Amino acid sequence: LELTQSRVQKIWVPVDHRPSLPNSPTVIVMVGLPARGKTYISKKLTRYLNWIGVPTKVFNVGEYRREAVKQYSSYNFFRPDNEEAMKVRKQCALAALRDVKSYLAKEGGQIAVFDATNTTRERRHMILHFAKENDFKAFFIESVCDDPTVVASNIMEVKISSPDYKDCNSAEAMDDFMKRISCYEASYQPLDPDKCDRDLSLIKVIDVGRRFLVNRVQDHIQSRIVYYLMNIHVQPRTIYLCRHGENEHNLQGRIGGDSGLSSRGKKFASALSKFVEEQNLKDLRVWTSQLKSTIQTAEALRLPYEQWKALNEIDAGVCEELTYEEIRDTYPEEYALREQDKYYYRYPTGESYQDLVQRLEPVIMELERQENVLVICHQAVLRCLLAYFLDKSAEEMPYLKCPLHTVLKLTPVAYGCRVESIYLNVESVCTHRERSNPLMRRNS
Amino acid sequence: LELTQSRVQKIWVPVDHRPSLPNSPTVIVMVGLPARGKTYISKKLTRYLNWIGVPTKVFNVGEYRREAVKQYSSYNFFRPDNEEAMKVRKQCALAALRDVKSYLAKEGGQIAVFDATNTTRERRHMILHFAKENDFKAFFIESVCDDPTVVASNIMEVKISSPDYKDCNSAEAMDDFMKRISCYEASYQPLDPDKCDRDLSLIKVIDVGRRFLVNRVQDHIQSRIVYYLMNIHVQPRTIYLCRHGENEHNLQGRIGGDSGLSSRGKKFASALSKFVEEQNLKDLRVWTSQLKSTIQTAEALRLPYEQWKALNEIDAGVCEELTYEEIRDTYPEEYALREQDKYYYRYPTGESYQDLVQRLEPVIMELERQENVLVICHQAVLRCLLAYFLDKSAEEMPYLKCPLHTVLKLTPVAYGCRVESIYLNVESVCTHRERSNPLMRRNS
Ligand SMILES: Nc1ncnc2c1ncn2[C@@H]1O[C@H](COP(=O)(O)OP(=O)(O)O)[C@@H](O)[C@H]1O
Ligand SMILES: Nc1ncnc2c1ncn2[C@@H]1O[C@H](COP(=O)(O)OP(=O)(O)O)[C@@H](O)[C@H]1O
Ligand SMILES: *SC[C@H](NC(=O)CC[C@H](N)C(=O)O)C(=O)NCC(=O)O
Ligand SMILES: *SC[C@H](NC(=O)CC[C@H](N)C(=O)O)C(=O)NCC(=O)O
Ligand SMILES: O=P(O)(O)OC[C@H]1O[C@](O)(CO)[C@@H](O)[C@@H]1O
Ligand SMILES: O=P(O)(O)OC[C@H]1O[C@](O)(CO)[C@@H](O)[C@@H]1O
Repeated sequence: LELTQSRVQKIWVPVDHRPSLPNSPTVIVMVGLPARGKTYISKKLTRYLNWIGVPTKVFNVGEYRREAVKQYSSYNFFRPDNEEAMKVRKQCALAALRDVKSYLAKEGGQIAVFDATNTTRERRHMILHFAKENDFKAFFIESVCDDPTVVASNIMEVKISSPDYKDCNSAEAMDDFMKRISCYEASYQPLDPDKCDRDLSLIKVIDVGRRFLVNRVQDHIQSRIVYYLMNIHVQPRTIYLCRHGENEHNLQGRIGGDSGLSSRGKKFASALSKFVEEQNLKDLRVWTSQLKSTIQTAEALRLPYEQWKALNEIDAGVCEELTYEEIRDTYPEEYALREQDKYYYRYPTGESYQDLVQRLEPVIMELERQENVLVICHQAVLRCLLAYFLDKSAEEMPYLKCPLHTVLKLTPVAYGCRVESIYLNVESVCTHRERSNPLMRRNS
Repeated sequence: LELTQSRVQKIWVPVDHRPSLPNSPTVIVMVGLPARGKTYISKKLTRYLNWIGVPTKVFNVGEYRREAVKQYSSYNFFRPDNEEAMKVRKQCALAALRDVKSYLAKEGGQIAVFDATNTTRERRHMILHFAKENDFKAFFIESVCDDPTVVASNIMEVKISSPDYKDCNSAEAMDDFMKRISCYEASYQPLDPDKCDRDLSLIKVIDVGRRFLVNRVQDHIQSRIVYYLMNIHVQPRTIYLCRHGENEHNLQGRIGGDSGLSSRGKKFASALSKFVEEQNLKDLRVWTSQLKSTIQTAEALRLPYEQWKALNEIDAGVCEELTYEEIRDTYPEEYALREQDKYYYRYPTGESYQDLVQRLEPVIMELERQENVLVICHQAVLRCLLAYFLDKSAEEMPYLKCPLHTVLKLTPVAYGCRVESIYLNVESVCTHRERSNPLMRRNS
């Protein structure tokens, strides 16, 4: 009824004249033998939830273990008859759960990913008890895969080169790790939604996503997690990101708008076409925004492309078509507010980087399902997408560097994405702007 | 490179100077005993896919059967020893599949929902053969539920009042239908993803959504279907929709903008508050847009609410803040184009109803997961949402009637939504505008 508009995020809020006074968090429990992609799922899911704004953190019991033990000697550390190490392993689990408690009850976290094997009913029972007693929801993710080819390949890809094997050649690293896995085999009790685990909320991922069993999804975040797990795959592939060729507003320093390519932006577009041909890709999808400059760039390729409105550049609202010099002059306060809080700032009647993230989510979801893809887009859009793939925070996203006429080439390696930059050697202007009391204290 | 902007949808396209020259469709196969919600899933999924723009149609073999037989006498028609009727039933299935073929190969349909029991391997095999031979993808949805309470309740809710029982009282309708179900029991072969159905793409829905088994999702549309099935529920509930109280742009005939409530819009807001209290709901969620007028309306309720940017009113781009009389005067061609194709039309630098649908999809998905919800929104937004619940086409959506100060109350009944209108007796202006050669032929 009486409301004021917040100056940064442009949100209407009730005017509070007295500010002097005055949906449980969730633990995701990983389950499975070693080298089943538990840690891979932990990190990727966490990169997703963070980028869409649900604060999430991975608690990797193995890293608590390395912290406490220092150098790994061999699989003998994991024998079920190793009384002292079984004890230390338990201690690492319980220290991880203490931090889980602190994260969720004290540091404003919403999702805690408890990444360990959790292969016995007894250990899962204790985790349930800890969640109940603290009022957290529990959701279980079990990865099941007995294909020896996938296990072998997982070991080569992430295990022989982990810190546990700093000292090792490949063949013996592999040999140690195989025996380490067989340590857990005799006591492993897979999740059983028919009998014993009927009242648990869970997903079983089977044969790398070929099949899934889902029991009792409870809420908003749980059903998204399941949809996300069902749409990612481990096939190797490549993602290319770039901006439209230089346009005429770029030549004028003007933001937003819908102008066409300059003669350089056009020369870039032919360079992009030769570059793509030289990559020699089997099938390649091409995506653009609905703005003219990205579409003119894609036409030079002579490949089919799809236009997405969700890839249009951030909307500057009343500042569209203006230069930054015009904005500082006409809207000095809006100018200063954007520089102090560039992620959360919304242009009047336009958008923030925060809004851009929400709108790009379906683009990200579909990119997960594709193989080879080239995305021709815009400066602020490209920073968002890059923040997702490279795991950058919200505070750094609006400052990521993404110059004109340069392709960022992303390849899946280990637990994330390697980025490689290829500048296509066509000049263009620079659109990157770096991050930028006296009277308001006494002795005025 | 050389492109033109389409006048209605504002899409850049290559200029074609010679227009004189020049991802398989999918059959969804329903599977299950009678009264397992197959038809319910068929219709609801189809209402969803159509509203998000994937042309879909239900082929209900039972309706082919009623067409061909005329009056139903009893469950004896469904006996496996009824040689002549087994023949006619088969004929209805094959006539349905012919129409499926015509819909998908000839009428531009993309998804065909084949709604029948399909309870034997032999019948499913023939459907596979028909899909293969025509190059369609096949995806199976099996509903499994042996809770006698749910079956009984499903029969009371949709079967005793179906056309098959026009002639009948409740007890005997129920009795006939129970025996009809037991006709199919002996030969029923549930989908078996372990052995026989390992290479099929399928979802098994178990105990009304308590549990799911998912085998080999293949593509974009299949993974959305699964996510949609996992998020709807049959618990009874109520959805309320209305607009912000009247605002000052409403008093001026002006479109878009961010103005506050008039004194009437405020009187409506207290009326809404008393109305909500009189409904006596257990928990009620309240959603608004981020525009001031909806938020001022929600404050009068003194209940917690959530603001969604996706509920903001359609964006009129360069025409924001203008009256319709100013738009006709300054942009006569844009005015005329919008009147001739109101769904697909996009305001320059703004949106169409088509864009509004894409942006509201997450709102619809989340409404599916809720129980009691009140959505305070805007004229064009409210028509979109109402088109989804009431199954209206794209061509009618922009003309649906949704006056100020009136709540639309939606309740789940049978296979859809009943709508009830409650006007809260506060005057307001009217914002509804109805749908509106000579020189371009010779004898000029
Ligand atoms: N669902 C899955 N099943 C089996 N392997 C997977 C799965 N998802 C990812 N991977 C592979 O798992 C490997 C990483 O294993 P890691 O996450 O370190 O396993 P863990 O934590 O279970 O010991 C990567 O090679 C990745 O490709
Ligand atoms: N997954 C499900 N399992 C069981 N019943 C359901 C399911 N989904 C909806 N229903 C109920 O099914 C009833 C409608 O049955 P109907 O679709 O006519 O069944 P069928 O087509 O299998 O004969 C409705 O009462 C609805 O609430
Ligand atoms: S199902 C709960 C568990 N009980 C059993 O394992 C009995 C055998 C299985 N239930 C079965 O065959 O059905 C349980 O709590 N086990 C404790 C453990 O640590 O193994
Ligand atoms: S699995 C393919 C089917 N063969 C069988 O049913 C053999 C028995 C089961 N496979 C089993 O117990 O594993 C099949 O095609 N059956 C044809 C039918 O119409 O029943
Ligand atoms: O967030 P920033 O750095 O202002 O960059 C986004 C701007 O960059 C541009 O893409 C090019 O200058 C403008 O169209 C857009 O407003
Ligand atoms: O699609 P239509 O009928 O022009 O209605 C949408 C318009 O209605 C209003 O909500 C109220 O007039 C405007 O804010 C908006 O532009």
